[PDB]
Amino acid sequence: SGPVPSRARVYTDVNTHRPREYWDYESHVVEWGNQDDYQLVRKLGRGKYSEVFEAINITNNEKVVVKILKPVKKKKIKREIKILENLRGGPNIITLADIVKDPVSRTPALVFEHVNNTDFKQLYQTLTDYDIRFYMYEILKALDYCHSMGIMHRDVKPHNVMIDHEHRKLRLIDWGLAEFYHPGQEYNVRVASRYFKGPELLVDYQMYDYSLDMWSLGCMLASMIFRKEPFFHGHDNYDQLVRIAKVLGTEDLYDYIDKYNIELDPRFNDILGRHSRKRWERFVHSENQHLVSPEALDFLDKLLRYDHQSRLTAREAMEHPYFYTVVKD
Ligand SMILES: O=C(O)[C@@H]1O[C@@H](O[C@H]2[C@H](O)[C@@H](NS(=O)(=O)O)[C@@H](O[C@H]3[C@H](O)[C@@H](OS(=O)(=O)O)[C@H](O[C@H]4[C@H](O)[C@@H](NS(=O)(=O)O)[C@@H](O[C@H]5[C@H](O)[C@@H](OS(=O)(=O)O)[C@H](O)O[C@H]5C(=O)O)O[C@@H]4COS(=O)(=O)O)O[C@H]3C(=O)O)O[C@@H]2COS(=O)(=O)O)[C@H](OS(=O)(=O)O)[C@@H](O)[C@@H]1O
Ligand SMILES: O=C(O)c1cccnc1
Repeated sequence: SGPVPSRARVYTDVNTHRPREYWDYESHVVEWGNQDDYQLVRKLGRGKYSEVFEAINITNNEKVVVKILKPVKKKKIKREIKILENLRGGPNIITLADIVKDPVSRTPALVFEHVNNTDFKQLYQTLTDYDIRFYMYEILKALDYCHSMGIMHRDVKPHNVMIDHEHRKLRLIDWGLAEFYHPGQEYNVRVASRYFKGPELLVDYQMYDYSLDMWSLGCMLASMIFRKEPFFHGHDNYDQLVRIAKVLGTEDLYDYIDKYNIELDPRFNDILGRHSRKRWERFVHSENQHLVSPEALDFLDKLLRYDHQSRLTAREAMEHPYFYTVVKD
């Protein structure tokens, strides 16, 4: 009767072995810093849930970024704080330096280590082959770390990667959609940005895991090596699945639906069509061919798979031959 369950194949039980305090973010007691330490310099942007400012720590003259959380569903604030505290110090994870109560909004303001207000979307269509491999490896360090800590990011996309290209440093940011992975839990499918949403989300399969982030990463990789922004260019969440099926084929999609006993939304019957998988060479052309190698195509092929259980994990991805040419350390 209805969809059958799924588990992560790695890091399945990390939260079950933790003290309740690790993952029970609703019970977390925020420790507050001194709002007087920070002076706002200029507004950088405004999300659905926050406003972000360049700021200065007056106590040491060091630049920081301040993210003032909007009203929001209040539970989501403690979730982001606890995740950021749990991950602090991990490889390529943005560092939460402080949490203060903003005097004007009267809401929490997260103070982050300074990063150059340059996100990966500004650079990722201009990198050399070597730099694509280098920065993909850096992103994978962050994803394996958070997955190993029981956390899925759920919003991997170029705007959530901050890059200091002069210093060859990268940080994975915006943990406001991240969640703790609990085996057998059903999650909200209204996560990730349209072009980066995994098939599990698009077919309304709720028992997903860390492997969602590996699909999103694959969408970023495909966009970079093929110079196609985005790779899967859906006009809405339904057409998004059709765009995927035009590349990966409908037979493997129906096999995925069949395996997890998913009831596909009947609105797909008139739009999905019948498609065969395309060989990845179809996307290679004179402008992108210097970014494509057998290793890049084999790696991408193992990320962009309908069945979330079949995708490479972050650690398996770091083992791939695509990264043999990247200098380690
Ligand atoms: O100039 C640019 O830089 C732009 O870059 C790319 O767009 C990025 C946005 O700039 C960025 N905005 S943010 O202010 O920095 O955060 C961010 O967009 C996300 C925002 O939340 C929002 O974008 S907005 O322009 O600020 O309005 C938009 O949110 C969508 C949700 O994704 C969508 N969720 S769903 O799962 O598809 O259903 C839905 O939310 C509705 C839903 O019912 C409920 O939300 S929930 O959280 O899923 O539960 C809730 O009820 O709210 C609903 C709602 O608000 O409508 O729709 C909203 C609204 O979207 S829309 O109607 O304006 O289309 O998209 C978010 C997102 O992550 O996409 O990030 C994007 C992407 O960054 S990137 O992938 O790195 O590029 C764009 O460039 S490109 O994508 O064309 O290549 C472009 O907009 C621009 O070029
Ligand atoms: O995590 C965030 O939302 C963030 C972190 C650093 C810079 N800007 C945003």
